Amino acid sequence: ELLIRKLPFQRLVREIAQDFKTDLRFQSAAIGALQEASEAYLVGLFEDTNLCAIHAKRVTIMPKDIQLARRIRGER
Amino acid sequence: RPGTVALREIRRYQKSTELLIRKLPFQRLVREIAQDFKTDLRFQSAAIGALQEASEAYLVGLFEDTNLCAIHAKRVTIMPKDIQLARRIRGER
Amino acid sequence: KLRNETTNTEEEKERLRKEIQKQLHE
Amino acid sequence: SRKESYSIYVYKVLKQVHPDTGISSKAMGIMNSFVNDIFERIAGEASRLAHYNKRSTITSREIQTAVRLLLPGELAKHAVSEGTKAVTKYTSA
Amino acid sequence: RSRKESYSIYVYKVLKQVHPDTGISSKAMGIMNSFVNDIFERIAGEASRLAHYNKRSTITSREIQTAVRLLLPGELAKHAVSEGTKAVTKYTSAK
Amino acid sequence: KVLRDNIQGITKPAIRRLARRGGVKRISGLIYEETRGVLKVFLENVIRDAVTYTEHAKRKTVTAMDVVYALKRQGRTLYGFGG
Amino acid sequence: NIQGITKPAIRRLARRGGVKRISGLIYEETRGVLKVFLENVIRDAVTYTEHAKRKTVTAMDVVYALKRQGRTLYGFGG
Amino acid sequence: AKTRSSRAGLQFPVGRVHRLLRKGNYSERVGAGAPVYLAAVLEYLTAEILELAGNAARDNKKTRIIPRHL
Amino acid sequence: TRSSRAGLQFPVGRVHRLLRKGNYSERVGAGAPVYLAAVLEYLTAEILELAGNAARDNKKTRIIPRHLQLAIRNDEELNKLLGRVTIAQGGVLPNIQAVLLPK
Amino acid sequence: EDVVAQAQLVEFKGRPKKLENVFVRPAPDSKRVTGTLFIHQNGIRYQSPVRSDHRVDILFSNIKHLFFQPCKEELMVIIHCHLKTPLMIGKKKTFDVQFYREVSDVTVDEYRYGDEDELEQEQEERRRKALLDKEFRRFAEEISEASNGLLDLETPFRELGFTGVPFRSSVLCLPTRDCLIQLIDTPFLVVTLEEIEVAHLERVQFGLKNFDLVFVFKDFSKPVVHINTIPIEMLEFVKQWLTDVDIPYSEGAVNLNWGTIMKTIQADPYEFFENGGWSFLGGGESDDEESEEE
Repeated sequence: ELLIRKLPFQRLVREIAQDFKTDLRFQSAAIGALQEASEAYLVGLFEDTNLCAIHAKRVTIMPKDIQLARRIRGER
Repeated sequence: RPGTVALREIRRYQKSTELLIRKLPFQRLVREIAQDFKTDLRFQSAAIGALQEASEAYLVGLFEDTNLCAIHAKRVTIMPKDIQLARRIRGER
Repeated sequence: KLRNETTNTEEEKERLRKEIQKQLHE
Repeated sequence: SRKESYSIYVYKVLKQVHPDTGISSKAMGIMNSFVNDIFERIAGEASRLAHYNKRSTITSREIQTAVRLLLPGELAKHAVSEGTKAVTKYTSA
Repeated sequence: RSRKESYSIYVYKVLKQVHPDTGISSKAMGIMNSFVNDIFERIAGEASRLAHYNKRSTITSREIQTAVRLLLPGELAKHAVSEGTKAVTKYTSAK
Repeated sequence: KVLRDNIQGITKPAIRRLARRGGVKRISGLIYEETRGVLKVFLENVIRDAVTYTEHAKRKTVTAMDVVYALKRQGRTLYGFGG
Repeated sequence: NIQGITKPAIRRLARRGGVKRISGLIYEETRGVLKVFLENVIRDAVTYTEHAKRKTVTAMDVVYALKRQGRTLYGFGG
Repeated sequence: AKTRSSRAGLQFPVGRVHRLLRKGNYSERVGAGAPVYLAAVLEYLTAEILELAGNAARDNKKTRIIPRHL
Repeated sequence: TRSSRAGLQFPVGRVHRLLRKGNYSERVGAGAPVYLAAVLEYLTAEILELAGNAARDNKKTRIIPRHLQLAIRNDEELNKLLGRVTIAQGGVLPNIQAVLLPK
Repeated sequence: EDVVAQAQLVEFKGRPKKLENVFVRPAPDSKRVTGTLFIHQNGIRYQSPVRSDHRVDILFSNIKHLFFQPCKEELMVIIHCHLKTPLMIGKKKTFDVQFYREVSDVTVDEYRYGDEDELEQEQEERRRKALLDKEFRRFAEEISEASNGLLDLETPFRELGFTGVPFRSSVLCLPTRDCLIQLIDTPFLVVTLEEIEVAHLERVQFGLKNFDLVFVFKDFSKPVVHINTIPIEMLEFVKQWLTDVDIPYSEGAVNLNWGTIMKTIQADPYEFFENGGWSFLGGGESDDEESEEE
């Protein structure tokens, strides 16, 4: 089951969409797919961050581990 | 001191573009590998050249990621665990 | 051999794997 | 509107494989997406091969070598065997 | 003999249009030809996918423009769309 | 009505739950903001494409297939919502 | 023929990659990684060649095999 | 055996795959055994997946396959 | 020619023929090849501009693959565009990490 | 408090069998020094040449498991003793005492250089590895013989090995006849298969690349052992291997709080088995058709 609350996520998506074209409508399944993709992406990113943090002989994940993960993935 | 010639070599090799593997060993390796899929195969010299360029570019990118991992762990020596971690994070292993 | 009869054979060995696991829990 | 999906075929295959098992609607949506995706991959790669070789027809050889490229070892072997068997028996019949 | 086509003369003309006192090696001309072919293939594949999504039999300038927008980054896409629109209007105004 | 600063709707316990599903045992306090920024940059990249598709179909509603194509373009193929 | 990738060559590749210090197992690790990469690429190339009904591996097969992996290469006729 | 699926001993639709290959803008011409081969491969792969999905649903004492088991 | 009518140097007929023979669509409109040729010409002009700058920076009057690699990897938008391509004889950018520098 | 006073090692009255140039882990002193390992009547003695006071005596009665790990893809050959009762070596209490010798040798004489010299060095390294493996294997067999059948010599099955994280590094875990081991890196892993009550596979869910493996012991006072970040490609192999060893397993999408669970089980072990015991680990026992499709 999805971990981010559905209505705050809807509001976030609408707020972000408000820049590219004013007053857009969204299907419900569109928001559901966006939430599934976002949570899958974040879980993979937390997996890589955990791997880096363990590599550093730690157990706490820190922002530099995220930065290293996004660098190695090739993310900008 | 140890590491001065290392930096001289780093500067020298990030400047040049010439292939760092000898041609005949790479050709022999390619033929050895290819012989396990089909006997009596021929290779254009440009195919071997392209393979060598791609392999060196791949290995240099991998060594850059490995160096990043090693520096992340607060070290200077790259280790096999660094390579394995980089290849896992890329999504290769 | 064709694959469907091997996956049936492999999965019947996997039913024995599950049966062993059930015997181990009991 | 008559929308097309592979749902009945997945039911047929499931009953062939697991007579006493059922599929949810969402799992059928996933299976339909998977089938469409694989069809798109294979047809695109077959077209790419046909254009690479200056051909204007997709024959079973292009599909076979596409399967060889896409699938891993055992999967490729079994799927090639299955496809050749089916094509042979369709030709014979 | 084998009369195979390339973009070398056009790349050379463009170079002399931007940089008059600068030449180009043959290996770089090969790389530029490969680059042009690659970008063509990307744009045409995106245009085809868009046409098939929208159930159309035709690749027009709208598909090309939106594929450019999808593919290139912001400023680059903006300048490219500007250039394309300029050229299309100049070609259409005359005949 | 305009939406203003709704990024804080990704609460701290939500990020903690996402980390626990990711296997993270101890989490630094700067992570939550880091993650929030990352997520923003992700969604802005996906939505800009979905909207590009929606606008090209001369439509005014963002459909699920637009999102599916936007994800597919990034190698983010999603099964379950069509395809 | 995998011994032909000598230790100095791996050192040179690491120096162009900016590596300052190198362990002793890095050489075997790199040989394994290179072998895996080359195995995949040559397998794809030979698939292309067999499909084209040839006995010689051309540069086009290598270029298409790299495009298949996502390692697009410029300057070889692509 | 009227349907082309029957003549090939398949469950997937040969005719629909043929129509999609033709009305899909892939190549000027299409063979006669390419749809058959592709349908065979697709059916084999779906059977391959459904076997393991059934195994996983049976390991969880469930009769219905859900996205979790896939 | 159709290149002259649009004030272009790239070919319109060749691009139309490649679009026609590439199995892209049943029919191809007449405004697509002009637009696409203009885009390709703009992108090659940008590439050649930066590569000529890079070659003059090295005091050379002829562009080699090294200057193409430097121009690509030095421009943020191009380097994001050509993020997966490797250039034969392009080399790498000079980059030494902060912690490896001597003391 | 947990250091059982051991009997005194009885020296062999003749010429003892010996293995020279060996390192010991844990080291009795901060300085790494090569020593000699001696076989005696009721145990083995490690003795440093630099100081007589850095002797390590290990009785055969106190060895639980004796492993030999050859130098094939590793740079070191090993003789590992896992102990029943922990020993004080220097300042450290340890259940594990490892004897090892690194073959890692620098060979290039940095006259000519060319492909013949490198191939000769690689051949000389292979000959040195094979000689050291033969020497250490023979000496480990001589330890097993000297024990009068109290100690079996175990060798790891490399082909059945899988990668995982029991501590802080990714390591190759190797099955043996009776144990799951990792001996290359410190801290060492030695899991006796007979002491396992149940195995739990955590984070087995669609879309994850890696799962975790948890071993619960028959002695509930012993802490559970985690092997984290196992590749999902090895899941079906690990399930098969656990079945072939008669270890029950369960799978779950979530990581459990074993530190709370084991305290509840320790508080009343009888009530735990009365209810159903380990059955609660099998996700949810709904025992009903989902019938999600309408």
